[PDB]
Amino acid sequence: HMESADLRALAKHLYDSYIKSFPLTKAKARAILTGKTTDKSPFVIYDMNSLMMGEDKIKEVAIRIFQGCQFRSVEAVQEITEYAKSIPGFVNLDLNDQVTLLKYGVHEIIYTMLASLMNKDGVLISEGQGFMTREFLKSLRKPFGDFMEPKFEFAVKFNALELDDSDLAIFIAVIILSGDRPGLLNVKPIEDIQDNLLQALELQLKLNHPESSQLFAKLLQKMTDLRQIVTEHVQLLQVIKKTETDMSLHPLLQEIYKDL
Amino acid sequence: ESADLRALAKHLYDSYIKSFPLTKAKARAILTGKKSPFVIYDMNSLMMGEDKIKFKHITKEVAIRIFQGCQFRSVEAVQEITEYAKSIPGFVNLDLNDQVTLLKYGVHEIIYTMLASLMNKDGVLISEGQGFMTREFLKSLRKPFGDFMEPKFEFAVKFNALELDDSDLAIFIAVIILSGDRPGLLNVKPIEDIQDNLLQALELQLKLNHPESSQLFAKLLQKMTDLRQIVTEHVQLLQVIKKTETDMSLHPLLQEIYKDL
Ligand SMILES: O=C(O)c1ccc(-c2nn(C(=O)c3c(Cl)cccc3C(F)(F)F)c3ccc(Cl)cc23)c(OCc2ncccn2)c1
Ligand SMILES: O=C(O)c1ccc(-c2nn(C(=O)c3c(Cl)cccc3C(F)(F)F)c3ccc(Cl)cc23)c(OCc2ncccn2)c1
Repeated sequence: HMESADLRALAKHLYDSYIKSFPLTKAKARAILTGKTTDKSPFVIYDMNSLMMGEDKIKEVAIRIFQGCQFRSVEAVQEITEYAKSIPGFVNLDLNDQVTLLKYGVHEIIYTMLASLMNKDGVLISEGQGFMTREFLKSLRKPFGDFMEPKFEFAVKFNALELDDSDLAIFIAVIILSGDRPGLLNVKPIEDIQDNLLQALELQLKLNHPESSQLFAKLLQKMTDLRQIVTEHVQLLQVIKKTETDMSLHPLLQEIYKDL
Repeated sequence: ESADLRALAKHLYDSYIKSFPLTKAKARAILTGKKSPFVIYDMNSLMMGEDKIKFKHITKEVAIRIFQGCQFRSVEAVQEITEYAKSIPGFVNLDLNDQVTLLKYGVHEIIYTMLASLMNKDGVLISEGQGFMTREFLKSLRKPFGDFMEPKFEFAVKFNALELDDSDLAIFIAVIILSGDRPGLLNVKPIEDIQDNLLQALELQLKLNHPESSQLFAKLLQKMTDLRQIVTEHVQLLQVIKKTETDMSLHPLLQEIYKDL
C-alpha cells in the first residue's frame, strides 16, 4: 500500500513520459476527428481513386495498405519500448524478462492505442493527416478485408469508456508489467511493480471519473477483450502468410510473433 | 452502502452453500489430510473403486469412460449453477432469454473455477469428496485424453495460489454470471447494473477477508482472462476429439442430454 501522494506522483510521471513517447495522443486525435477546426482537417480515403489522390496530397492495393499498417506497427513497437523504459523498476528487471514483457505486451498496447485513433467510421493515419474509412478497409479483397474490421469492433467498445491520455498512460504500464507472461524468470519483482501501478490506476480513475462507477473493474475486464483479439490476429496473419508471398514482416515484428 | 454490500455478500454465501454439494472448505480438509477417500492412481484401482464405491459417472475403453465421467459431472454442475443463479438479487427479473443466454455462456467459466476448489497439484476429488483421482493417472491417459485432463490442473494450481475461500467465491461466481458482453443479450443495462453491485461487494469482501493481500481484487479480475482463454482452448479440444474418435457413441438420448458440453 503506497501513500496517496506517492500514487499521484507516479501518475504524473507516467503521463509525462507517455506524452514524450507517443507523438499522436488521444487528445490530438479527438480534436482532429471531432473537427470544428479548419487547420487540422484530414484528407479522407474512402475508395481507390481517393487513395491514389491521397498519396499525392499526403503492387496490389490491399497489400499496400497492409504494408502501411505493419510499418506503423513497427514504429509503435519502438515507441512502446521507449515508454516501457520510463516505467519505474522496469529497466532494473532481469534482461530476459524485459524482452518477454515487451514481446507479449506490445500487441495488446497497439490495439489499445489504436482505439484512440478510431471512431465508428474510420481511423486516423499518417500522423493525423489522413483518415481511412472503415467501410473501405472492410471491403478489401481475400483475407485483408476481414483482417481490418475486428480492430474497429474493439475500439468502439473500448472508446465507450471515455478514457483520456492520463488514464491510458497508467493502463498501458499495467499491461506491460504482467507477471503471467509465459517464460518469466522472476515473477515477484514484476508483480510488485504492477501492484503499485494498479494502485495508481485505481486512484487515478476515481479522481478523474468520480461518477463512473467501477470503471477500474471494467477497464481490467477489457484486458480480456485485448487478450482474445491478439490471439485472433496472430491466427489471421498465419493464414495470410501461407497464402501471400508478396510480403515479408519487419524483423522486429518478425521475432515478436515467434513465441505466440 | 457498506452494510448493504455485506448483506449481499452474506446472502450469496448462504445460497452458495445450499446449491453446491462439496464446498471448498470441506474439499481442502480432505485434500490436505486433515475417513480417507478411495484413491484412483492406476487401472486396477479404478476397477476396484467402481466395484466398491460405484461412481455414477464412470459407468468401452477406460480413457473414454473417464472423459465421459467428466462430462456427466459437468451436466450436474450446470443444474447446480443454474439454481444458484436464481438466488442472485435481480437475476430472475431479467428477460428470460437473457437469463438463458447468461447461463449458456457462463457455465463453462464457472465449472473451471469451481473445479479448482476440488484440485491440488496431485489430483482431484470426485463423488462429493469420496474419491480422489491422481493427476498422474489422468495425465497418462492415451491419445488426446491425457492432454485434455492436464490443462485443468495447470489452471487450478495457479488459481488456487490466490487462496480464495467460499465467501469470496460466491461473489466471484455471481460476477461471472452477470457478464453484459455475452453474445445475443437483449437488455444489457440491467445485467451491468447488477454486475456493478456485485463487483462493489466483491471488492469490499476481499479487502475485509484478505486485508494483507494487496490488490487481490485486480488479480482476481485478471484471472477472468485466463478463464476466457482456457474455455476457448477447451472448445478446440472437444472438436478434435469428436472428429477423431469413432468409439464414442452413447445412446442417442444420452447424446441429447450432453449436447452443449
Ligand atoms: O498509428 C498507430 O499507432 C497504428 C497502430 C497500428 C496500426 C494497425 N496495425 N494493424 C495490424 O494489422 C497490426 C497490428 Cl494492430 C499490430 C501488429 C502488427 C500488425 C500488422 F503487421 F499486421 F500490420 C492494423 C490493422 C488495421 C488497421 Cl485499420 C490499423 C492497423 C495502425 O494502422 C493505421 C493504418 N490504417 C490503414 C492504413 C495505414 N495505416 C496505426
Ligand atoms: O465436481 C465438480 O464440480 C466437477 C466439475 C468439473 C469436472 C470436470 N470437468 N471437466 C471438463 O472437461 C469440463 C469442464 Cl472443466 C467445463 C465444462 C465442461 C467440461 C466437460 F464437459 F468437457 F467435461 C474436467 C476435465 C478434467 C478433470 Cl480432472 C475434471 C473435469 C469434474 O470432474 C471431476 C472428475 N475428474 C476426473 C474424472 C472424473 N471426474 C468435477
